[PDB]
Amino acid sequence: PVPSRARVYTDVNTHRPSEYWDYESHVVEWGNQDDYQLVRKLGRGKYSEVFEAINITNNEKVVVKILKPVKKKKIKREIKILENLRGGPNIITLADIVKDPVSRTPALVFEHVNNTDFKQLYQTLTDYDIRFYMYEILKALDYCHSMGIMHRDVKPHNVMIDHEHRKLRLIDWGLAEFYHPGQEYNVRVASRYFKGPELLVDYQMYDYSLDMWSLGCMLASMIFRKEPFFHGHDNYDQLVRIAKVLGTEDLYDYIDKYNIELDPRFNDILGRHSRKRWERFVHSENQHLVSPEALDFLDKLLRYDHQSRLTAREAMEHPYFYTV
Amino acid sequence: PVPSRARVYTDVNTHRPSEYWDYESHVVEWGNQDDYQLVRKLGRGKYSEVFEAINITNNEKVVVKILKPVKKKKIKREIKILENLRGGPNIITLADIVKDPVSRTPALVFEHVNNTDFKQLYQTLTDYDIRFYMYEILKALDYCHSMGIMHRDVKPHNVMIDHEHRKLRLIDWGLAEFYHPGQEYNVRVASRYFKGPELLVDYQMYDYSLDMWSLGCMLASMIFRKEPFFHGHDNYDQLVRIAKVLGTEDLYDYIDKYNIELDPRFNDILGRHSRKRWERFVHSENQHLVSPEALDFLDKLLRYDHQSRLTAREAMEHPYFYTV
Ligand SMILES: O=P(O)(O)O[C@H]1[C@H](OP(=O)(O)O)[C@@H](OP(=O)(O)O)[C@H](OP(=O)(O)O)[C@@H](OP(=O)(O)O)[C@H]1OP(=O)(O)O
Ligand SMILES: Nc1ncnc2c1ncn2[C@@H]1O[C@H](COP(=O)(O)OP(=O)(O)O)[C@@H](O)[C@H]1O
Ligand SMILES: Nc1ncnc2c1ncn2[C@@H]1O[C@H](COP(=O)(O)OP(=O)(O)O)[C@@H](O)[C@H]1O
Ligand SMILES: COc1ccccc1-c1ccc(CN)cc1Cl
Ligand SMILES: [Cl-]
Ligand SMILES: [Mg+2]
Ligand SMILES: [Mg+2]
Repeated sequence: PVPSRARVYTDVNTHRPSEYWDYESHVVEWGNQDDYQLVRKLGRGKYSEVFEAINITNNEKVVVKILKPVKKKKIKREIKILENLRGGPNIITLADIVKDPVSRTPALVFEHVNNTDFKQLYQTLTDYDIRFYMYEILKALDYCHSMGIMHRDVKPHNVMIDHEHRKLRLIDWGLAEFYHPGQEYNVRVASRYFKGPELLVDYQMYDYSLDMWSLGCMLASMIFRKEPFFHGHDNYDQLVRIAKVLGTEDLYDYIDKYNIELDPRFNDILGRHSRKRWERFVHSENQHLVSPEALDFLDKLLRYDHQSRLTAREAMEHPYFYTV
Repeated sequence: PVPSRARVYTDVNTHRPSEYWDYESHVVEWGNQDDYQLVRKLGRGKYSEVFEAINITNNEKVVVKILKPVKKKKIKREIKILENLRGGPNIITLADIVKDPVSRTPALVFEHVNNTDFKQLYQTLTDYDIRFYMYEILKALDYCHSMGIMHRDVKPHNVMIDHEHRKLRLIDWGLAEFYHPGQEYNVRVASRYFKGPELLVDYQMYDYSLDMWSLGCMLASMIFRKEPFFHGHDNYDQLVRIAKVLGTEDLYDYIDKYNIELDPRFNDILGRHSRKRWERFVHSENQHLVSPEALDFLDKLLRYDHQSRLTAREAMEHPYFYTV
């Protein structure tokens, strides 16, 4: 397969010392969980149990993500990445790294966010709200991309929104990774609906643009009121669901441009599909959220070719955000 | 001790939401320092290392103040105040807040000022130049005072003057504080020469008028060519240097009025002093910078009683500024 490199922030990690990007050598200092009293369960997940808590030393509400001890390299990478991004625009703030004395279970302590419900926002968000919140996510992505980090799990559940205070935080940095140009990464990242074509065709030399695909999936689901936009039932089907909108002609041009090898499992399910016009997804239910600007912006995000996709910084200059 | 409050802008912070002055809760968004390339060192305070720099995204000269990580509350207060005052007349403009990815060191980014040398100005400034620059500082003071902020470190080193373009900027807002009427403040603020009598007698319920005393010290050093005007060798000796000029009779009256208690360490050193006439400091070396209006203005700034001092707004109305 043909090699590939990011169009932006290509060498930001190469021009930094080992200590910045080397998470496996970085020393983590685990505090005492006794400084925090647990209140209520909030969420759950891929090897985690989130709780609301109070820091008993200053009476502040915090969130305690109690990690299910899986690969130690993974915990170290999340801690290193959160530590490197701490302070960044719309990035969840890691406040402490603690261990419960008895259980010895690793736990991460974050700033508390009053998360408005996915279904509650999906019903109340105006055309202005979409542009505003999309822009806020772009601040977070351009920032972590400038810091040489690919989030690799962009989706609505990993975006905490407090609509009342108009606050947005990009959370769940457990799959995030340092970008090193020419590196081959595991393609078993991101949630199925948000997986870029590069992960589905098993093209390992992917970059920050992966997150731009995932962001495109989110925008399409909001403006068209169709969640998820690309509804795959499995990883193989996921590509088919992409091809049914972007067409099979550009999919082959993409695989050919990078000399990728398809899985014999695909020919029997892929088929032949025409490219669809973005306006065909417009209906009475969503037309108040749709605009020519929105369709042009989406079309520039949802591209098979990961190099042809708008960068977070280019995305910030798009006419769709002029009203913000 | 008797309570006291400012004569102007007394309740400006009380009539504003918590967001405005609660710097400890305010969320700071740290950008990427990679947008800036460092050129050279400029200054080196007790709290920071100041560097000239280039913004590599637009080829603009900026100043990057690399904060030595001391109390986090202090950094937050400085940021919040700079953010609140951003745009004000003759106030240094905070352009960015960034952190170097590797060092994770907090740094503040300001507009660049071509600072003319303290000793170079002291030798070239005419009677007119003094009146002009004195007025520009007053604009900055009246502004931050109207915004409920006390600079608390007014002195020539924290005033940047670009004489060529006649530009003045009040910098170094790291000791600045929100004024809340009736609050007791730490008296270990300002530089020794510029400390108002209230700090020396350990009177904690001080206001904006502290900034007017410091300004008076600056004026006296310029018009009389004697830097510093009140040359204390320590914080106790500092009150003695003032009393040798203002006299010990008014000193005691001031102490009695607010019921302040003197430190047994002043007994042996204070002594008895007559009030000196301001014309006693006129000599051949400085007589071209002195005038009756200059002496009247100074006399109205250099008063023991912090409530009897001109406010920045009253000072602008003074006959000393009619030629400007
Ligand atoms: O005598 P001090 O109370 O200490 O303070 C200063 C200082 O004195 P020192 O540095 O010798 O301690 C000046 O000295 P420099 O810093 O310039 O070297 C000195 O000036 P000269 O060296 O010119 O004598 C000046 O005295 P003056 O301005 O009256 O000549 C004097 O100031 P005070 O009289 O205000 O204390
Ligand atoms: N800072 C936070 N504020 C509020 N809720 C949070 C926060 N972090 C996590 N949660 C809740 O926990 C859930 C899982 O958190 P996340 O970090 O995504 O863990 P996982 O990796 O298990 O998904 C989120 O969907 C959210 O409901
Ligand atoms: N905007 C600026 N333009 C030019 N020089 C500056 C500027 N800001 C700071 N400096 C230089 O840096 C020095 C120290 O800056 P300052 O804000 O006073 O820091 P500190 O509180 O650590 O003393 C100043 O005395 C001045 O020489
Ligand atoms: C005693 O100083 C002053 C008195 C009156 C007016 C201006 C100044 C002044 C302010 C800042 C700088 C720059 N370091 C230089 C000077 Cl001369
Ligand atoms: Cl200077
Ligand atoms: Mg400064
Ligand atoms: Mg300074």
